[PDB]
Amino acid sequence: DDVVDSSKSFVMENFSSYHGTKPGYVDSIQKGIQKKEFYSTDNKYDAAGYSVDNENPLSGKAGGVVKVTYPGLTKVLALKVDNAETIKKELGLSLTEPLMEQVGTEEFIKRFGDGASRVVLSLPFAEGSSSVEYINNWEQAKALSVELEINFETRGKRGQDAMYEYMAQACACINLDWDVIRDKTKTKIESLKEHGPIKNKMSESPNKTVSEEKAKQYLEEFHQTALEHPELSELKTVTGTNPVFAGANYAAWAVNVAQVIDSETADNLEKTTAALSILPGIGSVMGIADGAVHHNTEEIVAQSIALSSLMVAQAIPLVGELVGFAAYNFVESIINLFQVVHNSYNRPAYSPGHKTQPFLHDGYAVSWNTVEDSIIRTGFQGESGHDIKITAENTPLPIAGVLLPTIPGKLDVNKSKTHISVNGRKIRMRCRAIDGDVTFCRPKSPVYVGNGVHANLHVAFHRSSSEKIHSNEISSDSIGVLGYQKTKVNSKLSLFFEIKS
Amino acid sequence: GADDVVDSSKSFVMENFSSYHGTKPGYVDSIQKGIQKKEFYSTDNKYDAAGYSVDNENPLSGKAGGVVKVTYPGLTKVLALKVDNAETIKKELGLSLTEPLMEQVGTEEFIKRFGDGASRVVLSLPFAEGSSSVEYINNWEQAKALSVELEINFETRGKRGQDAMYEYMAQACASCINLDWDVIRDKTKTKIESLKEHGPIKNKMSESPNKTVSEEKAKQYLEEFHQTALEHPELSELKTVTGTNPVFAGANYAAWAVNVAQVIDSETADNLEKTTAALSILPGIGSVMGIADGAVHHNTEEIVAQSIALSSLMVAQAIPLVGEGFAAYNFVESIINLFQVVHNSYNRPAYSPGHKTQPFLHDGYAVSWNTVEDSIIRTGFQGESGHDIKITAENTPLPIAGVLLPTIPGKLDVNKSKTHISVNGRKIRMRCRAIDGDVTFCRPKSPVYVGNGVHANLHVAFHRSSSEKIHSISSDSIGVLGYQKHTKVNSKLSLFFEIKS
Ligand SMILES: NC(=O)c1cccnc1
Ligand SMILES: NC(=O)c1cccnc1
Repeated sequence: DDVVDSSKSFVMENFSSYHGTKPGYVDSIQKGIQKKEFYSTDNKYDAAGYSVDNENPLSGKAGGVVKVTYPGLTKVLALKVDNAETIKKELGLSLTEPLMEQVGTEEFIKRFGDGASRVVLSLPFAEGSSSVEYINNWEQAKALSVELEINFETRGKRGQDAMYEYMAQACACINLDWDVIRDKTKTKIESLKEHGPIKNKMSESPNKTVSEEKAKQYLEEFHQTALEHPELSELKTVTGTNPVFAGANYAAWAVNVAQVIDSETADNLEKTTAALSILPGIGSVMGIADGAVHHNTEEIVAQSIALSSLMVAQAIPLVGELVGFAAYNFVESIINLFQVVHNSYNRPAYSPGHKTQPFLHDGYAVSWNTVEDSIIRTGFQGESGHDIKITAENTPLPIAGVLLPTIPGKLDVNKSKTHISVNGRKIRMRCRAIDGDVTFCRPKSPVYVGNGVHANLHVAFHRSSSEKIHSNEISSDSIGVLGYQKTKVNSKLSLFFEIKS
Repeated sequence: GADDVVDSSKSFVMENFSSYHGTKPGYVDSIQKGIQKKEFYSTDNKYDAAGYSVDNENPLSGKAGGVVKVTYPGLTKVLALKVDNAETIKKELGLSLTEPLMEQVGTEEFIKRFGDGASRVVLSLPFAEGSSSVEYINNWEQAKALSVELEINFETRGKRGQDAMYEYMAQACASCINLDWDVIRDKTKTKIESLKEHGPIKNKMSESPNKTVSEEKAKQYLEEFHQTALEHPELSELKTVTGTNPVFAGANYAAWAVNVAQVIDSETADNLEKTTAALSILPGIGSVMGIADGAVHHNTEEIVAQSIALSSLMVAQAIPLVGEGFAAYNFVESIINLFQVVHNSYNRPAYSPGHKTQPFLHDGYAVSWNTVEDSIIRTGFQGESGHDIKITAENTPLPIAGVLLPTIPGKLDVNKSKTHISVNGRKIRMRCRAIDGDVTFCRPKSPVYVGNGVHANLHVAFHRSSSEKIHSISSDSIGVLGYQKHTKVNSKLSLFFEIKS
């Protein structure tokens, strides 16, 4: 009875999976799997993320990854739910005994093993992940042979560099040499601290608790002065245009750090990371904005970190409780946060306006209602409807209309089924072709969205031809929802679609 | 088959089945003599029908016809459909895939197969997303048997603009914005006349460049004009209610005023429909309407007339300073219509941010229950449930510090091992501890950041050791904590749930 996905289940000889292991168990675990649940994964880089010292999960040492292999035949049973009660129930299992202890018995292995020596349960690893998680019964797991994939400690590297440089292999991609960056950062911090112009600005410092608005002003001056050093010249150029990367934001960052780091915290890397990790504005130092990692060479990353460090040094006497943190634990900790965020951007992910990820802009939030909505099926005659959610954060903002791609016969707008519903008020639309690759639909009643007022734009397409829409044929890959008017232009809210079938 | 397109449970046979039809001006008398002609449309909701009665040539601001009640004699079958797709429906219902659906629906054959003894079949579809109304689709031939009665003629009410239509709709909600627009019109004109004579005001006017000037200089003048203007006795109340909320400050009135002058040329000024089109796509209207944070604050006839009277005066002053009479004529007429539109939205039942799948938008974050079912915590059974919350942010990396989960002794506990947060697919386990007041605090074991292109799925797992139904918890919300910002607090992102079963 179906809590079990047949199509993703199978039997396999020498079935292997991966298990991330904490420091102090790497050698130990190779001697065999001892305790039901023992977890493994088909993805060794995801395995790696489980290797960090449990006493210091944010910043601790990473242990390693092992490959575990069942000799003989192994049944991998893929499940559609992770609800043990449903599972115990739709498989005629005993609803009293645990699930995993049951999958280890011969009775269960007989009925679901298909001839295999044990069953291993399979689940989706995580939302937004295509990896797989295996749940193994402890008894059956004593059969596994264990082999070393990598020990991060034998690597001899600082912080969690070995773990992150490993994961970064998944994408062959931000693949930085953190050893190079560490040394360059150290060098630049030292060089900065000697510079005549900078030592001077420093002496212009009130060197005592001042108001936040004042410390910021000084730090903006320090930043401007420091950014003229030859060692930060590349950084001067790359931070030159984007508002996120401006001195004011470095200043706000330094001030913020100074405010939260006490002595107890300063003196411990785990506690320092915990405290830094919850601050806003880190994107300014990382050079991360608009969905891209701009600071993506060792040289530029090290410059930004050096600058930030000198600035945290300045802000401490100004707003800090600290009577060297800036050059020690602050550097070590921020390096960790760079690596966490870089790893995120390295992972396959849907961009705003793709699938059901919201597109967030000018106060609006819009999204395809479901994944299927974001798909425009082709190669048949007939209708399809596509729902887009629209709201705004606070005050009422208008929706002027919507730009829809068109192809004669293959994709026309159905003028009478296309509409926009505002808190249930159905508002028909007036659509007129422009380009002939684009139709513009305006609502026949004013549309506003805001806190408490949401809309569902329902796009209806009609296909007179059975011919498939081809690769180089669609003028755009997005639908353009137009917000308020602001040369006069409209706030542009994009939902990206895919042509399938 | 048929079960795959017809909703058996929501279908019925009814005697003297009635529905409503919105009729355009000029047809309110002619329609009462019978329904004649691809489909005839009606609805179970007479206020929704009202929305369809506006002059097609002037959709935005034209005259409203009326509403009629149409009744079939004897027995009628209402056939509720699960899909609105003609092809799917003709197929699964084994119809002629070549003829129009509604043509076939009106034949003897079809009526015998699906009418259950009724004299005809009417099709039923959800009226719209976010609405609980129903849309009826009627065959033209069969529609001939309909007797037609007047429900309301909006023209006999002989009121100005669309007042009669909107005042009728507001009856849906007996809370409810139910304004007398006749009084607002009278009060408005009366105050525009009073303000325009005032010594201090008339003065302030002659102090104006009365010529094309930059935007920053017109804004300054209008802000000044605003403050002077606000001290008039007749705008006394307005003075108090716009005192504290920054949305309502003079700066925003001037921004609005300047916006209106910039976009209204002579052609537009001379036409109400064109004026409403131009006005409807401007940002900032919440400043005039007094609408913010999910509430309509300007909800008395007096206070609305004051706000409108002020904006008009201000647009009048902005026109010589940044533009190309209209200020007291069409601008008033048009903005009145827009108030009525947004008011009607707020009167309509809708989900507030963070309820069901409506997103909660705050401090750069967007969070939402992933599906409706996630937002429900089922009760009255022992065992597990899981709850998915989408989390992202608009631009730079912003942290998620943790989550606050409501609990109940032995009725609802947090399953610590299943609860986790996945960041672009990286599954991050959580450290959860019960704190004071029946709340469990769970913080991630690796730092979490979200931003453009980085999203998370927070997966909350509850466990119930008792089968005792949960009776009327401390909170009705889950508190996702953002970045840390008197005292140190975290950004609060609330997801609201319902207890059912
Ligand atoms: N220790 C692990 O590698 C692991 C894999 C999957 C789920 N949980 C833990
Ligand atoms: N004119 C109408 O009342 C109407 C009802 C439902 C749908 N479309 C039009």
